[PDB]
Amino acid sequence: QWALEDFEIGRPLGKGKFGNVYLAREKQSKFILALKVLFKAQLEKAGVEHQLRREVEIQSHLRHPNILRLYGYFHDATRVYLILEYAPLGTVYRELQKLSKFDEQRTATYITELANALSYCHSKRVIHRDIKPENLLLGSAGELKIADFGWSVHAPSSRRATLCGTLDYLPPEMIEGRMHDEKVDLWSLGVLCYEFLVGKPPFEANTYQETYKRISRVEFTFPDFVTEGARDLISRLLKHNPSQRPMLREVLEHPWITANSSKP
Ligand SMILES: Nc1ncnc2c1ncn2[C@@H]1O[C@H](COP(=O)(O)OP(=O)(O)OP(=O)(O)O)[C@@H](O)[C@H]1O
Ligand SMILES: O=C(O)c1cc(-c2cccc(Br)c2)nc2ccccc12
Ligand SMILES: [Mg+2]
Repeated sequence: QWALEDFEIGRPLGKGKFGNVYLAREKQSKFILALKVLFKAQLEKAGVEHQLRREVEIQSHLRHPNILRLYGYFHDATRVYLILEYAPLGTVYRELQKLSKFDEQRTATYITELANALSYCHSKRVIHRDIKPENLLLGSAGELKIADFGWSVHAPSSRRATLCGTLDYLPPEMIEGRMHDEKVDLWSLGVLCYEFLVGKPPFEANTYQETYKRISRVEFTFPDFVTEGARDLISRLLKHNPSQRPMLREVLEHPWITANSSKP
């Protein structure tokens, strides 16, 4: 249905592991979008051609405002292109670099948006598994938008791919290879909530190795400026036992969320 010759390419919007993402416009309609280009060679070598295929299948069938739209795809002899909705305010990663840390209002708001989009996903039994500030995009109204469904799967699940990124967001059961379900996303939600208020994820280290330890032991400590209500929500999400983590309603109605989150 599509080829490259229908789009005017522009500035690179960003980069991740397998190829750049580019601002682009559809010549006929004048639609602005983001084009995610992946090189086939690299997807063959790293053994992740399936991840990309699911990325496309899961994501195309998802309609919620706090989730990035995939409108389609096409491929060349050497490259795969995904036609994405374009997030003009960039990433939550960049915002965190500018501002160092977020206030409780911004945090509780982002968390709210997150939980909602996760509620939606978990209602179709879909787990994201890669909730990272680099994949949380900001739309024109400043609203959060989950991107990157490369790692997303149908729950429950086991890991059949060597996660070779930072483990900062991953809970114990997923690094330990052990099975897992939608509870994985609630652990990630607490790491984010920590990182937003503190700036840095709560198990950061100069090695993957120590990061593993700290995760499996659940060793985090809060700076003095984190308030009781924030501490309670974070402590409630970062439990080793996935069964003991709350439901997404319990997040949404948590006192600290309701008092700081700015709903529509
Ligand atoms: N729709 C978009 N709007 C603006 N910027 C984007 C958009 N999509 C991606 N980017 C930029 O491109 C970067 C990498 O994109 P993305 O996470 O989709 O690719 P990836 O991590 O390499 O994919 P995957 O983890 O599925 O293999 C993002 O972190 C962001 O900075
Ligand atoms: O050579 C191919 O035909 C090929 C095709 C695709 C492909 C084609 C259409 C949609 C998607 Br998602 C992926 N992915 C690859 C990923 C890795 C290597 C090759 C491929
Ligand atoms: Mg990414």
